[PDB]
Parts: sequence; structure tokens; C-alpha cells
Amino acid sequence: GVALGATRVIYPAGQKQEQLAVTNNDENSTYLIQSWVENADGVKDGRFIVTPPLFAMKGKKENTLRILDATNNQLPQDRESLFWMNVKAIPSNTLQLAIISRIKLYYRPAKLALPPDQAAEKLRFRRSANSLTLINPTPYYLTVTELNAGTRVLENALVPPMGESTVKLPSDAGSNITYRTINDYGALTPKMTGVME
Amino acid sequence: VNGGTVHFKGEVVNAACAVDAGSVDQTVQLGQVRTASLAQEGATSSAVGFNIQLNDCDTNVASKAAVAFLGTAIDAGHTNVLALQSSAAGSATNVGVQILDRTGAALTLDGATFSSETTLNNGTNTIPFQARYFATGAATPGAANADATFKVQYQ
Amino acid sequence: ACAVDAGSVDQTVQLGQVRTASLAQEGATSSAVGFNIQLNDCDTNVASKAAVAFLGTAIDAGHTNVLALQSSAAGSATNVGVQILDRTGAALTLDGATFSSETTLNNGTNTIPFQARYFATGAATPGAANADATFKVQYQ
Amino acid sequence: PQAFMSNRARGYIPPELWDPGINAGLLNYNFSGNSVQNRIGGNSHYAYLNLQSGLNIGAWRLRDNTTWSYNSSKNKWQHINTWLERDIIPLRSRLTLGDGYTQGDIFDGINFRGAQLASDDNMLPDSQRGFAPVIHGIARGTAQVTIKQNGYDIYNSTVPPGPFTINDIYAAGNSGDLQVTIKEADGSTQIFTVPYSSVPLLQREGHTRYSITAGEYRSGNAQQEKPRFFQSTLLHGLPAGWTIYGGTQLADRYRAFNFGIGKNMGALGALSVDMTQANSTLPDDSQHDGQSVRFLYNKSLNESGTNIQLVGYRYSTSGYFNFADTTYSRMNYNKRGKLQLTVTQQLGRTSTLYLSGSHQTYWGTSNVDEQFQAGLNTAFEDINWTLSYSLTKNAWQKGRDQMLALNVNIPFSHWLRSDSKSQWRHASASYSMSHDLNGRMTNLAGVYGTLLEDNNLSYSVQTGYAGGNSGSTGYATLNYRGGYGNANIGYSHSDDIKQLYYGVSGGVLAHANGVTLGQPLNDTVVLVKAPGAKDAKVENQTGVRTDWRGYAVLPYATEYRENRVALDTNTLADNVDLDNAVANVVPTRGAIVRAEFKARVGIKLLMTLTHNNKPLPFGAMVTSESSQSSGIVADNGQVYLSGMPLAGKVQVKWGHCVANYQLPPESQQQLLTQLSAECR
Repeated sequence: GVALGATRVIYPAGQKQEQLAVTNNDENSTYLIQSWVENADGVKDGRFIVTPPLFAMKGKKENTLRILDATNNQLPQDRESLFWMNVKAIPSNTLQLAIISRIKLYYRPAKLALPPDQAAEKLRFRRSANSLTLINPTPYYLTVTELNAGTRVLENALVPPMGESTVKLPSDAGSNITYRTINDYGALTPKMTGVME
Repeated sequence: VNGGTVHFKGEVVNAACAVDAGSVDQTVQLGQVRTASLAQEGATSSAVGFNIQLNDCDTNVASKAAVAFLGTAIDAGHTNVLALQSSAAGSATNVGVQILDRTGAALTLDGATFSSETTLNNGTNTIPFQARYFATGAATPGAANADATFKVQYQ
Repeated sequence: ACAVDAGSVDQTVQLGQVRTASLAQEGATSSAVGFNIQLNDCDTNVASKAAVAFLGTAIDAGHTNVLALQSSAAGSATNVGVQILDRTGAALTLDGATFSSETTLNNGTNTIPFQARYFATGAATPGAANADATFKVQYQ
Repeated sequence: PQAFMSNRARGYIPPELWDPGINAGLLNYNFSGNSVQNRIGGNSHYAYLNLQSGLNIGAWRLRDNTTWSYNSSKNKWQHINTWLERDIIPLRSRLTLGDGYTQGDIFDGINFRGAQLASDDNMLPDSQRGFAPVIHGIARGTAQVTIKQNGYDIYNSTVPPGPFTINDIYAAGNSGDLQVTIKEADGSTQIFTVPYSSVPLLQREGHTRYSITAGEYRSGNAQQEKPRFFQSTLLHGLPAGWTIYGGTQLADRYRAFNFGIGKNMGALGALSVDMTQANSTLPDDSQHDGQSVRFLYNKSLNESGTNIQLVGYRYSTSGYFNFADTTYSRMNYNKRGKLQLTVTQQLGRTSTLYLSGSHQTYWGTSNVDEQFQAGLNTAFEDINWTLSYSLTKNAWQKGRDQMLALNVNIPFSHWLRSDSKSQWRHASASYSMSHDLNGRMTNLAGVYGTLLEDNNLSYSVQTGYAGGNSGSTGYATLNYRGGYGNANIGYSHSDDIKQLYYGVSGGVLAHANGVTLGQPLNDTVVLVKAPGAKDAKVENQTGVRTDWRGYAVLPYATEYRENRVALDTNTLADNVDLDNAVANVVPTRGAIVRAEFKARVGIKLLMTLTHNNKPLPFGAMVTSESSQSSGIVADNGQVYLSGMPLAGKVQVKWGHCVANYQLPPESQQQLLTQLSAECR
């Protein structure tokens, strides 16, 4: 089964090519890798072209996929943009399974008002009946994980930059809120508390 | 007699999980179709169990990855029934394969994802599923092999 | 006598990028990266042999032969450290008095090689690994 | 049963996959020069050229070392070492003819000139290296075993209903508590724990290390003679945590036999005792017979992962001398006892107190050589500070001889923001203060870091102050690790001294495909060959770029291991596409292995092919003999091609079609071109 180099590929603006490793750990396996990039709505798009789009991997081998930009500077330069990079491994009676791995491609503008470090803390919680709306003013896509409202987990949330995501909260949960966001490298930031602002 | 300092700088980067689906070539075997048994829409076959392993990755990244199944549906009503993919003399009529959940509930093939609830077996993280033939009106003695696609959203 | 060569006093070594697959369990090591310590004006008469000892903070008492990475604002990797090998390929204790293998001091320039490596104590979380060590040279 | 099954170790590489290398020359040069200007003696120029030649033909590796020294007044080419090394796979050993050294740990380090055949441990997989207990067991029924450390799991696998031996456990540090937990499908879980403590002399069960050295004895000192000698060394790891290790050192006048045993006692720790019995004829005609006993104890982790103690004692009776004392001149006080006591204690997850005490007493000369060292290193956030103290009272009236040192490292990232683009992020401030406990003060404050795109150019500017004399010594150095060599320039200013250092280091390989220059080599080297890909930087290494022909040499590659060699596609010409940007090579010790890459030099093209107004099916192969290119139709008739001419034709084999295309110069200048070309 093929594996990707990282669970989160951040492409900074101003570049042309961003590289991502695809590796095959199984020694005896022939695969056909087909990769592409979709927008935030899960629609196939030509804004990013992955090369080579379709190629044959024989046995244990590692190759590099080159994501070439075609934005023409048409994307906003204020906040991050989200895309989904899909890599499908066709194993070229029995039903055959082709695995699609989807990762987050973060188009990050070169200059931002806030460094990524302090984006995690600035996430205020709007608490009301059957709702725990998360407000994120920082221009970064926040991946809130293990949202514990006192003694119960709600779900994993992805708050858009400068946006308010919605989560349904059972009324039995306590007032205390603890969470932790996934940082740049994929690790988990140490558990922070959550204000009600 | 005295020296200075040496500093080491480097990066440790998380790696996405390697997905293994059942046997080699991501293949799961099923029992042959029974013409007599596969009579009505409710007629079924043996529910062959299999599992998908998220190996070569940490137990935290695998548990946070959403999971979905997709493919081609044979009919609009048969949403959960995979369309058989065979173009030969072995093509069967009014049959298909169904991918099930742990309990036995049908899995939607549209692409609606769900949590992985990976079980941390001594080796690695595992997610078990089942596949079973689903008659849809009649049975034909042919190899009704199909194809499905596994989607793993690495949150 | 002689002294450490200019520019080898404060040194930086880029270990690069390593993956949790390479460092997933205790004892797993990455690819070694070579680096040398240079000595100049060392005559054979004044000092026939020399060796160095690295002084650093251990990640834990159990692993005293590996270093401890410093915390960073973005985030520090967990359960991983830096280990300094020798020419023979053996680890070096980071105590101030535990010196390395002796070498013959040729008249003039003398380079002593070493290898920096990653050592994971259990599952290694992703991050940035930055470590520091202090080395002292003895002459015999 | 798993014991009978030939289960291979983790990370095992078959010996057939090992690459002997290529037949190529080798030349590593290191020129250094110091211009010293002092007001009392004008100026002077010093130069030293260190030249290590070499030749890798077949599996034999010939290496020679030479030195040239120049003063400003003559040229003196001086040989140092010449050796022909080789690795023997059936014996799992390494053979060396000519000059070299004796790697003996049971005996003392000896430089010689002869033939040495010694077992090598790097050829073993990384799993079965060092010391780690082997787990023997019998499982009733098919079970699953999870050998887990005090912190986390280590070895999880499945064991059939029978005997099973597991020897893949990693070193896991000096001490460890391995809990073996077997879970049967039917019966209840069975758990048992084993603690272990390691000593360098200990070996794994059924592990043998041997060394046979013969030939003349070579030493730097002119007084010592050159007698012939033989030296055998054996280290065997017995079952149940024992180690038997012995040796024999023989010559014309010196005959020594060493025998010793080591033990892993578990919770108590580790032990090693050996006795060496030596009959030595001194430089004079007098003969002396003696014995020396070496004791070594390693305590386990006291408290809870806080303290470790090492006690090394050595008692040498009157009449035991090493090989040097025998090999002294025809005409030219022994150590009664040496005690070493090392205590390491970790506190607060930050500070690591290291205490070392050496105590050596001689015969007749009752004066003792006491040496106390107390180091304390702490790492609070980015700040890394260290306070050290030393105290030496030796036999030759060294007095108190105390010393105190304080070293602080402060990265500038402690203040700079995380995503700062300024070059100040790769910088640090180092401050060192030294007292001699006598008023002798030494301050040294400075900055250092890297200031190039690839972090090649490493700069270090440090001022200082030595006070009793009051000398403010400035110091500046710039090192540059480029794709052709390492160039360093330094300026050391003092009260009345100005030194200017300048040096160039490099390596040259005269391989079958011509001469390739690069950074100075270090044992194994990997020759990356990607012709047509000029100035392409390789990954994970600083300043290693391909030359104008596409050939580059990597300084270091791990021996007998799977190491990745990747070309950074980001910093590569937009006209070139690599078929494979990552390669894997498994080199042998001192081997030159070629990591060959295929690079297409033509424009990168993406074609939409329609046959009878219908897109080509998935999986069809589109090739082109006009430039030897191939690709696979992805979907909607979209195919990707690399290395294509401007006007050309491709052929598609779905299960025989031809498609013609032409492109504008703006399209050839474009990074990736996209066109549509109906097929026949």
C-alpha cells in the first residue's frame, strides 16, 4: 500500500513547484498512481497540476510528485486557501480496492499579519443552546481536535480563517472547554483551555 | 586543551499511513454465487469478512483519519449495492456485491465519510468490514467481480 | 602547543528530514551525518595523541549517550534526541570526562571525524529537533 | 514453530543486494595556509597540503596518505599510511594489509603494519547490534507476543504453538525492563518481566567477535623499536547473560594472555572482570612477570530514572607492563591502582549533573593522581547553559589545578518570530567565561550562524578578553561548503598578532565517465549521475550540487544500510524532468556506488488526444520515438510527456494510432505546455 510523505502539504505563494513523496513499502506489489487536486468543494480543478498525473510504480520504490501552480495570482492574498490533494493507487471472483488518500494542500500567502504560532490560541468559543460555534479571527485554517466540553468530546472541526464553524453540543456537557489544534508538522499542540469570548 | 560547541538542527515530519486492504493487490475473495439461493431481492450470500490496516504510521494520525467507500451503483434504488464490473461471458445478471459495516449495516457508496474507530491490534490500527453478494431479481452462473474505491481523508 | 582550528569552535550540522517510519520505536536510528573537528599547528613532539569529550544534556538518565532537544516556539519533537558516534561506530557518553578514541597526531593539519545521528526513545512525534553540545580536547 | 522457522531480523538486507562499487580512482586534497603577522617578527607564511590518494578496483580498496609542509623553506613529501582493505562476506569480516591500527578493547590500542582480519559489526542489521536480551519461550497454542518496554511496546508479532526465540530487540539504552506478554487465543495471558543492564564488553547470545592481527609494530616515537607481534582477540556471548572474552598478545619479548567474564545480573546491574598475565622482558636484560586485574561495575537506574553509577577499578601488580614498555629502546614505577567513579544524575528534566572521579596510585611513589570533574548542563527553552568545574592534583606537583567554566548559548529565534524571513533566524549568541581559580579570566562573546540560501556559508564572529596581561582577541571565520569544495577563511586578531587562515578541501573521482569534483570524501561515497541535469541540488545534504555534466559526489553514505538519494525537484531547471527523482543504494565499506538518474531535457507537454472524436481510454500507452519518451493516458485522453521536440508525432497503443503536433516558441519557453491533438 502506497504512503504519502506528509498528512499536510503547505504550498507557499510565489513558488512554482511543491514536491511530495509517494512511497511503496510492499516489496512485491505493482501499482498505478493517479493524482490530482480538487478545490474546497471536492470538484476536480486545474488550478494545481500534479506531475506525473498517472504513473506505474513497480515494487518497493519512492517517487516525487511535483505540484505545479497555475493560480496566476488569482487567489486571495489575505488568508490561506484550502485544496484537497487526492492520490489513488490502482493495484494493477474478487472485488478489487483502489485506495484514495486525501491530504490538505494549504495555499499560504507569502506575507501574513500573524505567525502560525499564535494562531492556535486565538480561537474564541461562542456557547449557546445546542451549539458551540467556534470563531477563528486569525487567517489560518484551524484543525480543532478532541473538543472536550467538560467531560465529552464533540467532534473534530475545521474552522476556516476569519470564520465561525458550527458544532452541535448536547446540553449535558459542562462549561469547561478544552481542545488542541494540529500544528504545521502534524503533531498535536498541548491541550489548551477555551475562553467564551 | 579546550574547545567549543557543536549544534545539530533537523526536522522530524509526520508520515501518512500506508493502507493495506485484505490480501495482496488489495483483493478480497468471495464465495461463488448460488443460482438457487439468489432468487429474490432479499436473497443474500456468505458475508466474507476482511479488514484494512493503517500501518507504518503513529496510532494518533491513523485514528483521526476519516474513512469512506465509493464506486458505481448498479441502480438508483440499489444505492448500497456495488455494480458488478465484468465484460465477458462471465458477466452475471441482477447481482452485485455489498460492503457492510461492523454491525451489519449497509455502507453508502456516495462518498459520505465517517470516523475510522481504528482498533489498535498488537501490530497496528485495523478497521474491519464485510462483503456479501446481494441478489437483485435473478441469478446467472458467472463471476460477478466488481471494483470499489477506498477514501481516507487525512485530517 | 596547538588548538582547535578556526571556524571549528562553533559548528552547525544539518541532519535534515527524518520520518516517524524511520524513528517509530525505541532504539531506531536515522542516517548518520558526518562532521569533522580540525586541529592546526599540532606537532608530533608536543602532543602525540589527542581525543575529545562531548558535554551535553541527556534526554533522560536511562539514555545518557544521547542528547536532549531544546523546546521551540513552533513545537519540539518528543521522544527523540541526537547521538554522537565515533570513528569506530560506537556511541559517546556525554559526560565531561568520558573521552573518545585516541588518534595519531600527524604534523600539521589533523581532522577527526564524527557522525551525528537521531535516536528515538519510543514513538517519535513530528517537530523540529535542535540540540547543542560542548566538546573539549585533551592532548597526550 | 518460530524457533525452527528461519525468521529474518528487522531491517535485514541480503548480502547479494550489497553493492561492491565501481572501479574508480580517488583523491582527497586539503590545503591550509596561515599568514602570521607579529610586530616583533614581521610576517611569516605556513602551508600544509594533506593528500589522500586511493583506488577502488574490484572489491579491494587501496588508500595512501601524504603530507607536504612549507614555511616562509623546502618541500618535504612525507608518506603516512598505505592500506589495502577488503570485506569478506562469508566470514562476515574485514581484512586489511599494510598500515593500520589495532581496535583492541581488551588490550591497549596499538599501531602496527601487517595483516589484520577482524569481524565487523556494521554488517549486521541495526536490530541485532549492541547488547539486548534474547527471549526464549514456549507458547501453548497460537499466540501473539508483545514484548513491551517500561514506556512503550517494542516487538509485537505472532508465535505458533511451539518454541520461539526473539533476538530482534533493539539496544534500548544502557538499562531496560522488557515485559514479555503472550496472549493465547484460548488461554489467559501469560506475562513475565526481564530487566537488563549493559556493558560494552557484553555481547548477545550466540554472537562472536574475533580479531587476528600480525606484523610489525609502528609508533610515532623514534625511541621505540619495531618488533613483530601477533594479537588474537575473542568475544563470545554465552547463553543466560554471560560473556566469555579472551586474548593473546605475543612478540619476541612480551607474552600476555587475557581472560575475562562479564555478567548481566538484571536489577543489580552489569559486571565485567578480567585478568591479564604477562611475561615481559624490559629494555634491560631483566625479566618481569606480572598480572593485572580489571573490574567494572555498572549500576542500574537508581531511584526512578535519576542516577547511574559506573565503577571501574584496575589493580596492576609489580611486574606487569604493557607492550610499549617492552618495545622501548635497548636502554630506556607501575600503576598500583586506578579507580574511576562516575555518577550521573538528571534533575528537573533540564539539568544533568555529571560527576567523575579518578584516583591512581603507583608503586613506591606514594603520590596520588586525583582528578575530579563536576559538570552541570541545563537547557531552559532555547537558552542552553553549562557550568563546569575541574580539579586536578597529580603526582608531578600539579598543585590544586582548578578550573571553572560557564558557557551560554542563546538562539536569536528566542526573540525573532516563527516565520521570520530575516537571515538573523539562523544565528546564535555564545558567551563563555573561564576562571582559573587564580585571577586568570577568559571571556569570549560572539555571534555565529549561517547566511546562505542552502545554509552553506557559515559565519562566526567572536570577540574575547584574556586577563591575568589584558588582551582583547578578535576572531572571525567564514566556512563555505559548495558543490566543488570547502573553502574557509579566518582572521584572528590579538594585541600584537594577526593571523590569516585560508584553506580549500575537495575530492576528485576519476570514474569511467570522466573526472568529477566535489566536497571532501568520507569513506563510502555515492556518485549521483544525472546527465543533462545541470546544477540540480540533492536532498538532505548541504551544498551538494551537480556540475555542468550532471555528475556529483556525496560525502558520506551509511555502510551496509538502505540510504535514500533524492534530487530536489524544486531547484531544477524547468526544461528537465526526471523519470525517477529518488534512488536507493546499499554501498559497501569504502565503495563508490552510482545512483543513476534518467533526465529528459525537452519541454514538458500535456496532450489531449481524441480518436474519432472520442477520448482515448484509460491505461493506453502513448510513446514517441522522436525523442524516446513514454506516458500513460490518465483520463479524458490526457497524457503527460517529458522530453519532447517542438514539432513531432506520437504513437498510441490502446490494445496503433498516430498524432501530430506543433508548438510555438512561447510554448517551448512555458514551464508546462498543454495542447490538444486529434489522433488518426
